[PDB]
Amino acid sequence: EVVKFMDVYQRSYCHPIETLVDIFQEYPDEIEYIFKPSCVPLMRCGGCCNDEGLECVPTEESNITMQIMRIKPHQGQHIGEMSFLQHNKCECRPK
Amino acid sequence: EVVKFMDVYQRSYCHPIETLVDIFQEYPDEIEYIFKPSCVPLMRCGGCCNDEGLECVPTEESNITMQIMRIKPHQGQHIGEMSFLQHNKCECRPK
Ligand SMILES: *[C@@H]1O[C@H](CO[C@@H]2O[C@@H](C)[C@@H](O)[C@@H](O)[C@@H]2O)[C@@H](O[C@@H]2O[C@H](CO)[C@@H](O[C@@H]3O[C@H](CO[C@H]4O[C@H](CO)[C@@H](O)[C@H](O)[C@@H]4O)[C@@H](O)[C@H](O[C@H]4O[C@H](CO)[C@@H](O)[C@H](O)[C@@H]4O)[C@@H]3O)[C@H](O)[C@H]2NC(C)=O)[C@H](O)[C@H]1NC(C)=O
Ligand SMILES: *[C@@H]1O[C@H](CO[C@@H]2O[C@@H](C)[C@@H](O)[C@@H](O)[C@@H]2O)[C@@H](O[C@@H]2O[C@H](CO)[C@@H](O[C@@H]3O[C@H](CO[C@H]4O[C@H](CO)[C@@H](O)[C@H](O)[C@@H]4O)[C@@H](O)[C@H](O[C@H]4O[C@H](CO)[C@@H](O)[C@H](O)[C@@H]4O)[C@@H]3O)[C@H](O)[C@H]2NC(C)=O)[C@H](O)[C@H]1NC(C)=O
Repeated sequence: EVVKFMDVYQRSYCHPIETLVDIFQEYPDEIEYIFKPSCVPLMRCGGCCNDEGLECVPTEESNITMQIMRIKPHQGQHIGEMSFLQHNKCECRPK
Repeated sequence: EVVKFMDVYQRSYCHPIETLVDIFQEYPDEIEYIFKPSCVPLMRCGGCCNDEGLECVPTEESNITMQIMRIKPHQGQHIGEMSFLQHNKCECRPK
């Protein structure tokens, strides 16, 4: 029934969380294509540091490549590869 | 190396995602205690519907109870149980 404190505390603490990002936020200069899916799951830092002096920030990043469908209205659809930034490691660091 | 389209498409599609929420957003009337952890992991609907006419919304919800530390500055700390709303099922429904 009840989630124990140690489990809550660990699961909430700053780390990379699977985060759903709109592709246009990552590719805001795209003006020719619609994408499917319109969002992608990326690991990005989040959670809490329990210290107003610290913020959760990435300390290691990398790209992940995904197949995404690009649609040109009434002209066709194609699968292409697009890379997105992910966070591999996060830490609570002084603001 | 490359995440295949079917995998991207399924993982991004509307469903409950573990989401880190500040406890004061859920308990905005709290004026006496600091909480540790300051945020909690809750399943909440998110992701995409790939249709401008649809939005991802919860269709079934429940509470989850977690042990959270409440701190009264310089007067002590105690573990208490606090419930949070989670989303069990999500669907893409007409806006
Ligand atoms: C993740 O992958 C990125 C490449 O991804 C591919 O290409 C993109 C466009 C998509 O198609 C994707 O689907 C592909 O898989 C890769 O990007 C590289 O990022 C670095 C920065 O981290 C860029 O170097 C810096 O460029 C800027 C200027 O940026 C503009 O101009 C360049 C052309 O020169 C373009 O290529 C850019 O995209 C922008 O249009 C410079 O200002 C900067 O110099 C300054 O910063 C460095 C420190 O980083 C200092 O040492 C310098 O002295 C300056 O202070 C860099 O030169 C690089 O251009 C970019 N490449 C490409 C092809 O876009 C990224 O690195 C990958 N990340 C990881 C973690 O692997
Ligand atoms: C999840 O758990 C909730 C209870 O959680 C516990 O209590 C809270 C405060 C924390 O301490 C937590 O850690 C505990 O574990 C449970 O909450 C219940 O929610 C329902 C609504 O879903 C409430 O009923 C509605 O009340 C409102 C008025 O709300 C205020 O007044 C009441 C006092 O009457 C308080 O109890 C509230 O908290 C607010 O201060 C009414 O307007 C409403 O009537 C209208 O809506 C219904 C349809 O829902 C119609 O049929 C009516 O005719 C009206 O149109 C309801 O009466 C209930 O008060 C609240 N209980 C408590 C103890 O707060 C929640 O239901 C749980 N969720 C699930 C999915 O299980």
